[PDB]
Amino acid sequence: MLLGGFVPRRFSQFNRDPCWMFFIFSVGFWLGEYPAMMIKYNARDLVYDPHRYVWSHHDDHH
Amino acid sequence: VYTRWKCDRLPVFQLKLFTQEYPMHAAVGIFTIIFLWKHMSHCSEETERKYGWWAGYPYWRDPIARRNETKYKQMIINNDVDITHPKWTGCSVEQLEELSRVV
Amino acid sequence: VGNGPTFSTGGECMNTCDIQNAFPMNDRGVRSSSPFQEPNTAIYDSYLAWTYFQPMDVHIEKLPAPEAKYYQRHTKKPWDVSSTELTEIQSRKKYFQTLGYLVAFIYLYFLMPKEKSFSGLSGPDGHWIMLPKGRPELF
Amino acid sequence: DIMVPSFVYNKLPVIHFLQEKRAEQKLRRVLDETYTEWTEELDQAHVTDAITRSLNI
Amino acid sequence: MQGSWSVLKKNCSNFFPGLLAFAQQTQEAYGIWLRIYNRQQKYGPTDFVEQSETFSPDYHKRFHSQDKNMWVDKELCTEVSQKEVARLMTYKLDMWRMAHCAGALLATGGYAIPFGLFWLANDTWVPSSFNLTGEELRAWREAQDLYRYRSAPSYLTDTKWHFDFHAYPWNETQERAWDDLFEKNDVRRDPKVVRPAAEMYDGFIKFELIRRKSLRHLCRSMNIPTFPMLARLCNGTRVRDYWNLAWCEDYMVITQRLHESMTDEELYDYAWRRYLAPYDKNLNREQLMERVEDYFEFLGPDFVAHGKAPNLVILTNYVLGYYNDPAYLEGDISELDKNDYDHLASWGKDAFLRRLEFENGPLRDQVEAHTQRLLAERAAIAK
Amino acid sequence: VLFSTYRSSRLVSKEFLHGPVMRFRALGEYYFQRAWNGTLNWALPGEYRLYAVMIPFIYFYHRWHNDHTLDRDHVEKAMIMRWGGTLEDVRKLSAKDQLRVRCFTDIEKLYSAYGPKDTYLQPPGDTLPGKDFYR
Amino acid sequence: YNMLVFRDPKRRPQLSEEERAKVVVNQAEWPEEFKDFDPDDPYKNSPEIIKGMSSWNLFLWGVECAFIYQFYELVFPKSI
Amino acid sequence: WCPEVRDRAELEVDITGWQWWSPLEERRLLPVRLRSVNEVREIMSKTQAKKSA
Ligand SMILES: CCCCCCCCCCCCCCCCCC(=O)OC[C@H](COP(=O)([O-])OCC(O)COP(=O)([O-])OC[C@@H](COC(=O)CCCCCCCCCCCCCCCCC)OC(=O)CCCCCCCCCCCCCCCCC)OC(=O)CCCCCCCCCCCCCCCCC
Ligand SMILES: CCCCCCCCCCCCCCCCCC(=O)OC[C@H](COP(=O)([O-])OCC(O)COP(=O)([O-])OC[C@@H](COC(=O)CCCCCCCCCCCCCCCCC)OC(=O)CCCCCCCCCCCCCCCCC)OC(=O)CCCCCCCCCCCCCCCCC
Ligand SMILES: CCCCCCCCCCCCCCCCCC(=O)OC[C@H](COP(=O)([O-])OCC(O)COP(=O)([O-])OC[C@@H](COC(=O)CCCCCCCCCCCCCCCCC)OC(=O)CCCCCCCCCCCCCCCCC)OC(=O)CCCCCCCCCCCCCCCCC
Ligand SMILES: CCCCCCCCCCCCCCCCCC(=O)OC[C@H](COP(=O)([O-])OCC(O)COP(=O)([O-])OC[C@@H](COC(=O)CCCCCCCCCCCCCCCCC)OC(=O)CCCCCCCCCCCCCCCCC)OC(=O)CCCCCCCCCCCCCCCCC
Ligand SMILES: CCCCCCCCCCCCCCCCCC(=O)OC[C@H](COP(=O)([O-])OCC(O)COP(=O)([O-])OC[C@@H](COC(=O)CCCCCCCCCCCCCCCCC)OC(=O)CCCCCCCCCCCCCCCCC)OC(=O)CCCCCCCCCCCCCCCCC
Ligand SMILES: CCCCCCCCCCCCCCCCCC(=O)OC[C@H](COP(=O)([O-])OCC[N+](C)(C)C)OC(=O)CCCCCCCCCCCCCCCCC
Ligand SMILES: CCCCCCCC/C=C/CCCCCCCC(=O)OC[C@H](COP(=O)(O)OCCN)OC(=O)CCCCCCC/C=C/CCCCCCCC
Ligand SMILES: CCCCCCCCCCCCO[C@@H]1O[C@H](CO)[C@@H](O[C@H]2O[C@H](CO)[C@@H](O)[C@H](O)[C@H]2O)[C@H](O)[C@H]1O
Repeated sequence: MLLGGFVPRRFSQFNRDPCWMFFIFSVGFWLGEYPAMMIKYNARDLVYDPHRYVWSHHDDHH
Repeated sequence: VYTRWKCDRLPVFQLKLFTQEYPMHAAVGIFTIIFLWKHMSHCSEETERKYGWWAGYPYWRDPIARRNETKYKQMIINNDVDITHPKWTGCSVEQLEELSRVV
Repeated sequence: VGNGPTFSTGGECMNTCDIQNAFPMNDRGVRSSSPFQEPNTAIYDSYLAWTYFQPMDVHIEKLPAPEAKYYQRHTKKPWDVSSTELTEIQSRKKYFQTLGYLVAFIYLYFLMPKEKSFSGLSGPDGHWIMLPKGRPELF
Repeated sequence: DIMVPSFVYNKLPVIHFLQEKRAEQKLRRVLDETYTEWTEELDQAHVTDAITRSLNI
Repeated sequence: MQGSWSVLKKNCSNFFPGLLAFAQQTQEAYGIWLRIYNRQQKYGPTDFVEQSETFSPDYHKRFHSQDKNMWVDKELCTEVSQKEVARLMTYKLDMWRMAHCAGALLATGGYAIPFGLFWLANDTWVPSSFNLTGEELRAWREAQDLYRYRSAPSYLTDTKWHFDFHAYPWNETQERAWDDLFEKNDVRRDPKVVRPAAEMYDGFIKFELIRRKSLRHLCRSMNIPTFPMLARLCNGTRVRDYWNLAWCEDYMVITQRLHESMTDEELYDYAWRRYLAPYDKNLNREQLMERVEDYFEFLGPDFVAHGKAPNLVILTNYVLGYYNDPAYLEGDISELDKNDYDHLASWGKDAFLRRLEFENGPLRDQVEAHTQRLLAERAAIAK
Repeated sequence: VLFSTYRSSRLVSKEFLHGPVMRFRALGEYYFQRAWNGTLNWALPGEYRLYAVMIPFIYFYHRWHNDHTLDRDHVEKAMIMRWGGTLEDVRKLSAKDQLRVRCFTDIEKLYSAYGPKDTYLQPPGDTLPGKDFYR
Repeated sequence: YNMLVFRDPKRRPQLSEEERAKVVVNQAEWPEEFKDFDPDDPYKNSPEIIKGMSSWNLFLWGVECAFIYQFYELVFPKSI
Repeated sequence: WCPEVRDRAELEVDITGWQWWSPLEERRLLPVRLRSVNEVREIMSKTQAKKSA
């Protein structure tokens, strides 16, 4: 119902309550997983599967 | 003082709730359950292949065939069924031997 | 003063509720959060207003203990279960239920394999049951 | 475990208030129906008069 | 009451003698009922004999009307005595329970035997004839009184809550009657004060409009079996018949002042059949007489004058109020010196709790003043 | 007579496991039994920290389940179909090759309907194997 | 104030202006946690749950966990 | 330790009386309060005059 509770004023206060500490940890995970995907999936050495035209989900569901 | 929800144990309260509080709802639910298990409790092999598998049917091993093979082996072994009987083959045993020698 | 809870409010403001008259009003004009008399009741304004009572150390003239005859009623019946006993029973039951649900959650979301895997490395592919046994005449 | 308990908890305050009012009403009745009864007793002057008459005065 | 092995042994030992006694009582009660029914059919009013139909104004469902479908035979003493009427009432209760059990047996064949074992282990639903000694009868009466205690408060609360939530009394006297009607048995209710509630509830709900759930509660409180309940016009008929017999007997006693000459045990039984005197209260003759006189006063002069009793719903509530014991309270007051949330002490207070304590504690006025002054200064600076 | 219908018929003592139960109730009551913890039909509490703690945990365990149990099936199907049509054929590859294939599958998942169609449509003249490679 | 959809509750004033003006403020009696109390930042002086553990440190911990989750298979791949 | 309230609430809920507001009973009982001494004098006076007549 969103009636009350501890509310940090800014980022630096997220460490003043264990629950918000876990929340900021989770937010860090969430936002930092995107740069990781950028680096991993736009890598120079990433190579498409040679057999990618052998089979695809598009033919299977069709 | 006595109250059903506070004094009676859970099974007793369940029976009371669905017999003297919501009996018609229980009756309708049982009716619908019977209907579902009478008309919506079957799935053909083709339907299983089309929609019954999360990623698709693995034809490269055909688990349905293995399942049916196990089923039929179990039935034959337990019930002592002679699969060479003419009714199963449509021909006499001697004709079966002749065919085996031919092929 | 301690950190214990008080009479539950449901997140409601008693100065505007439909049963506000049931909640005593103090000198400051703030209706209590409980049937009891509260001197330091306050109202907080989030998206919705809600009443709050802060426990404090206050001395109240304690009337001397009466005799057991004038307040004890020995009308207890075999079916009767007191609220304290009910709370004890429910606490124990919910503790055991919580442990069981925790085990179930762990098994389901971290150990239980999904049925009918494409590779066949995990989960069952299904099998038949209720097959006849020892009934040669059936065939 | 959840619903009936919550509604009982919601009921408690109103019932407490009403029962307090009922008790106040009954004590109010106790005091309302009390009256001081002043009794009247035969005046002794008539007794004295009858005594005089008996004397034949 | 819960089942027990001792009661099971008692009822198993007395099973066949109990059945034989029940059969004899059945013959006697059939004779009595034949007399009563012949008298009703011969001298009864046209509406009562013809079973006039009274339909509800909302859904037009037929039910017994207290005025038309109930008749007090003022001249029944000539043919039937008071003791015969009491015997018929007791046999009606026993026959109802036995009939339900026999119906279960016929329906389920030989699969009712374990349920019969559950039945004989408790005296709640066994006939009175199964008790061959005074102690057994006392235990049976205790079980019946326990069932009445279990069931009555629900009926009283249903009635009171529905009326109070959907209606209010018209005048002060009705208010007083309504409030005093549902007092606990530890206090004595004045029937003259309480009677107007009958007319008020007649304005709200007559016996012809009684709801099925309230009827179920009432039948539970009257030791009348409720399974299978079925339509409300079956147990309703049972209730009507029982209270019609009770009213006939009451008129007989009032006219002939039989209760004054009635002995102690018979008087106690007479009160008990009216649901006025529990056996566990160990009442003396004075208290029984007081309760019986209060019941007669509640019936009112019109009962003798014309055989018209007050509203049956309110009458049942009034009589069953004697089984509404005060709410139990056990434990010395010293127990109130303990604490309930000691297990939380180790957790302490978090930042929000500390803030709330600081703002709403003894320093609340200072904090409020400081905060308001700071906000006013900031607002002035902004402007 | 065999079993009681009343909850009052106790099966254990009042002090059985009192301490652990008190700890569990302390855990339950500290954040929930508060004036500002007003629920909406028992499902949506008023305490902010409850959301802040439970949303991440629910997402975490759901994602772990999905990644290690559900999407794994699609990944394995792709690996098997594109590299022999049999599990042994895939196992004939090295771990690094499997990693490459699975990451390509992740690429395809990320593209979905908003990306180049050459990942599954073979342009004319392409020298890579076709659908009838293993047939 | 607000942090996303979470709004900080505010206590309604209970004293009138006349009574309020007569109140004498003595911050010496206030706890050290709440001195120079500001409604717009009441937790500025609130102690840290763990000494030396900053919010940025936890954010970075989560980011590192995500990086591990995405990169562990690149360094220690496993066969089907 | 307030058994009457407990019993009434539990019975009301167990008989399908979920609602927690009773405006009519409150309206009947809201203005109830202990009388002042002068009111007691007046009411006793009315009772006494009634008894006399
Ligand atoms: C010893 C037990 C009693 C023996 C018999 C006693 C004497 C007879 C009794 C009365 C018989 C009624 C006959 C029919 C009347 C008319 C209705 C009708 O048309 O019926 C069709 C059909 C009967 O067929 P039929 O008409 O006799 O003729 C055969 C035809 O040739 C078939 O033609 P068809 O095309 O209709 O066939 C399709 C299919 C159609 O089959 C169905 O549709 C099956 C429907 C089942 C309905 C169940 C009703 C009760 C539901 C309770 C609430 C459950 C909520 C959901 C819970 C989910 C999670 C568990 O028919 C069947 O194969 C019938 C098989 C029935 C098996 C019943 C097994 C019940 C299991 C209950 C499990 C409960 C688990 C709770 C766990 C809780 C733990 C905390 O189905 C039923 O009648 C279903 C109801 C049967 C009730 C039996 C009596 C009560 C249950 C006793 C056993 C309890 C076991 C508990 C196990 C617990 C394990 C943990
Ligand atoms: C294992 C066994 C399985 C058993 C299965 C069978 C069913 C269950 C059996 C019985 C279960 C026990 C409980 C039953 C309910 C009890 C009700 C109750 O408490 O009544 C008290 C009540 C006593 O109170 P009362 O104050 O003396 O009188 C009531 C007041 O009048 C009340 O005053 P009021 O103000 O309320 O007045 C209104 C009252 C007035 O009514 C009455 O109360 C009078 C009595 C009922 C009269 C019913 C007959 C009406 C005329 C029918 C004309 C049909 C012509 C068709 C011609 C066709 C030509 C081709 O009610 C009505 O107006 C209702 C009328 C009926 C409407 C029926 C509508 C049906 C629609 C059908 C839809 C489509 C169906 C599917 C398609 C079919 C075609 C393809 O009892 C009765 O009045 C009679 C009760 C009769 C009970 C049922 C007996 C069952 C016998 C079963 C034999 C067959 C067994 C087969 C076994 C198979 C193998 C297992
Ligand atoms: C073999 C086949 C079996 C078929 C399957 C049966 C399945 C079981 C169902 C139940 C069967 C009945 C069980 C026995 C009951 C005992 C006899 C009796 O009626 O007691 C009086 C008593 C009457 O109650 P009431 O409320 O006072 O009656 C109001 C009337 O105004 C009362 O009128 P009143 O105020 O003017 O006063 C009259 C009173 C005045 O009398 C007295 O005061 C003297 C006492 C008389 C009654 C004594 C009863 C004694 C009961 C205990 C017996 C001993 C048990 C021993 C157990 C241990 C054994 C080791 O006398 C009466 O009580 C007479 C009542 C009317 C006669 C009812 C009997 C009709 C059926 C029999 C004839 C069948 C002929 C078949 C022809 C075939 C042609 C093809 O019966 C009851 O307590 C009612 C039964 C309670 C259970 C109900 C269960 C549901 C029933 C649904 C049936 C639906 C139709 C059937 C299909 C079902 C499919 C699902
Ligand atoms: C020789 C004798 C003389 C001759 C015979 C005479 C005639 C005798 C018969 C007539 C007797 C009538 C009077 C009976 C009174 C006693 C009734 C009674 O039971 O009282 C409760 C009685 C205790 O009574 P009490 O202590 O005296 O307290 C009485 C109070 O006044 C409390 O009173 P209350 O009012 O509060 O209690 C009432 C409560 C009564 O209920 C209960 O209390 C529940 C009793 C069961 C509780 C079970 C709890 C334990 C569960 C255990 C589960 C398994 C655990 C694991 C086992 C592992 C084994 C290896 O609630 C109800 O009344 C609900 C009624 C529900 C009616 C249901 C109607 C369904 C109709 C279907 C819909 C139809 C719609 C129309 C469709 C039409 C379509 C055309 O309960 C017990 O003693 C519990 C017994 C538990 C036995 C063990 C568990 C079950 C074992 C099953 C074995 C199965 C073997 C075969 C398996 C095959 C598999 C393939
Ligand atoms: C956490 C999980 C825990 C486990 C959970 C388990 C799973 C449960 C899931 C589902 C639960 C809800 C299901 C609800 C279904 C729908 C109910 C509904 O629509 O009710 C409407 C409606 C509601 O009832 P009501 O009369 O308004 O009041 C109900 C209150 O509970 C009345 O309360 P009250 O306070 O007003 O009165 C209290 C007292 C008042 O005292 C009395 O009234 C005196 C004593 C009366 C004794 C009984 C008299 C019966 C007279 C004849 C009845 C008609 C018979 C019809 C023909 C026979 C049909 C079979 O009555 C009693 O104490 C009754 C005692 C009954 C004990 C039996 C209860 C069932 C326990 C299980 C035994 C059977 C197990 C079979 C399966 C296993 C097989 C291996 O039902 C009726 O109208 C009753 C009709 C009864 C017909 C007979 C039963 C038909 C069903 C088939 C029976 C099969 C027998 C098999 C024998 C063994 C074969 C091997
Ligand atoms: C890809 C294809 C998609 C197709 C989708 C189609 C829609 C599917 C929707 C499913 C979900 C919604 C279901 C809603 C419920 C539907 C209910 C329904 O239609 O069920 C009917 C069905 C009809 O049953 P039936 O199909 O067995 O009918 C038998 C009729 N003969 C024998 C002629 C074939 O009901 C049941 O299945 C339950 C039957 C048992 C319970 C009732 C027993 C009592 C019957 C009383 C009358 C007869 C006996 C005499 C009286 C009593 C004597 C004791
Ligand atoms: C009814 C049985 C008749 C035949 C005699 C069988 C005796 C078997 C030997 C049993 C020895 C152990 C007994 C332990 C005490 C059991 C007490 C009991 O029944 O309590 C029930 C109690 C529940 O109590 P409440 O519902 O809360 O209410 C109770 C009060 N109304 O149930 C339990 O906790 C389960 C206890 C199970 C004990 C073992 C019962 C075994 C019964 C076997 C019967 C079959 C015949 C056995 C023959 C054996 C020959 C060597
Ligand atoms: C399986 C069925 C079981 C049924 C169980 C119940 C049976 C009950 C039988 C009761 C028999 C009563 O017997 C009957 O009583 C009535 C009323 O006095 C008599 O009725 C007689 O007097 C009345 C009243 O003046 C007249 O309205 C009526 O015309 C006349 O016949 C009948 O002449 C008599 O035959």
